[PDB]
Amino acid sequence: INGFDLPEGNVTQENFVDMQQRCNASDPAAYAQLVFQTCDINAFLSEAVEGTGLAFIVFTEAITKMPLSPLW
Amino acid sequence: GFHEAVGEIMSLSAATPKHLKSIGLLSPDFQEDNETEINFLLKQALTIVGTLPFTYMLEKWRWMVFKGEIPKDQWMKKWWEMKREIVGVVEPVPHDETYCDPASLFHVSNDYSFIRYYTRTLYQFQFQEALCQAAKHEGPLHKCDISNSTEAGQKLFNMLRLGKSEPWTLALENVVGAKNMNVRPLLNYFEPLFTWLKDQNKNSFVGWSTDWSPYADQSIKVRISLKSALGDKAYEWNDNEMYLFRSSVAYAMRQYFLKVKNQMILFGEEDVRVANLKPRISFNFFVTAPKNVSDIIPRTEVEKAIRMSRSRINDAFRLNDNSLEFLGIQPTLGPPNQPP
Amino acid sequence: AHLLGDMWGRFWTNLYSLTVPFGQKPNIDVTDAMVDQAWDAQRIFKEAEKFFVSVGLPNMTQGFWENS
Repeated sequence: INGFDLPEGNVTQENFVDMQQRCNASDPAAYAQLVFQTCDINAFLSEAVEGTGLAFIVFTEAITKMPLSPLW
Repeated sequence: GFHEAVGEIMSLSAATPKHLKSIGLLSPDFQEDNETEINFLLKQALTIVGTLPFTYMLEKWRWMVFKGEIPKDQWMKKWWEMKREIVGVVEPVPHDETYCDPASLFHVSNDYSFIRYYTRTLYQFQFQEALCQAAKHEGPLHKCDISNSTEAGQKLFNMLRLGKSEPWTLALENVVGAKNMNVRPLLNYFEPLFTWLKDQNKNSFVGWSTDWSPYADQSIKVRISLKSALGDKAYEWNDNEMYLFRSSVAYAMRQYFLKVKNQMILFGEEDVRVANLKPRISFNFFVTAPKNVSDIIPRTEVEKAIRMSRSRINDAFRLNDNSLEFLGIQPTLGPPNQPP
Repeated sequence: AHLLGDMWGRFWTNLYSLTVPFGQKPNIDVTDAMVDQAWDAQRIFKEAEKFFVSVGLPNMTQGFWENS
């Protein structure tokens, strides 16, 4: 919706890619300026660490995804 | 127009001194020269080509006003986008629906049907390249002097023996075989300057950007993301929240100009000009003077004006300055001092 | 739209001052030289009587001279 501007209600992790086809169909020019960051589970499960990072630079992140984040 | 067509090539004969010396005016001391006619076609291009889209739109702007497809809040609205579309000229100052600068001319202010210039323009160029080679005198090509040359006028006489016996495209085919019109003799006498527009205008930039203005630089794009601060379960932004905003924009100037500029100037929400309304509550805006609308507020002071009351407006819509995006204005705060 | 030579942008002939390689030589410079040559509204037609007969096309009569 940055460059191609749909209403914020009618966009979700959905036909986003299908509406992207309508965005590229309505215009390819501004469509060639909007970079999208492709993502995947097992592109987020494929990163790991061993030895020390699991509790020191990995677990403490999901600690901060808690409503009582200093307590846990 | 027809009359004007043959009449202003006869007002051309009023503008030539060639038969004036042979109908009894001033003696020649001003004999003509050679080269100019390769660059005289340039001078015709500033006159006859410069007026073609301008005089077209104002009649077309008048008609959709006249048949009532343009409501009476849309005149200066409809006046300028076609000057950007058809002419590619822009206004140097934005105009509200009070000014009516179409009325500033002669013929709109005094009721003339202004399409009379196009008909005469079309028939005029179909004639001249097809006839006056046999006008018995051609030095300079504008000296097709039918005065002392009968022979060319008798091919012209096939239209001249007629009144309103019928339409004019039969009078057109009495001369050059024209049946509706042709834009080709326009294109043909500018065909030496069609390619010459790739001689001194070879270095190519095609078209124009159809939305630039010299005041577009002072407009600020504001970008609202309701799915970022309030997220979901939030209220649906509509034209009220448009109207809430411009009131709260007008806020920021009053708070600026008396706490910083320190004199009172009044502001309505209508001074906050709204352009390119998008669902994502995104639009480029700028503010003007209240009703000295010839002059607008310089953006350089608006940038500090927002940064003074930036904290005022996010909680005016439950937002977080990442849903108050300004693209040139960003929050510069937050030093922490937790330890004693 | 204030850079076109005129007020409303019709004729750009006064922009022929910086857009030229060349071009010179004026047209009739006798625009007031008939004012003191003094052909009135019927001597201009007595002279234009000879204008179009050299084109061969006829001239105007019957009211063109009389009632006016």
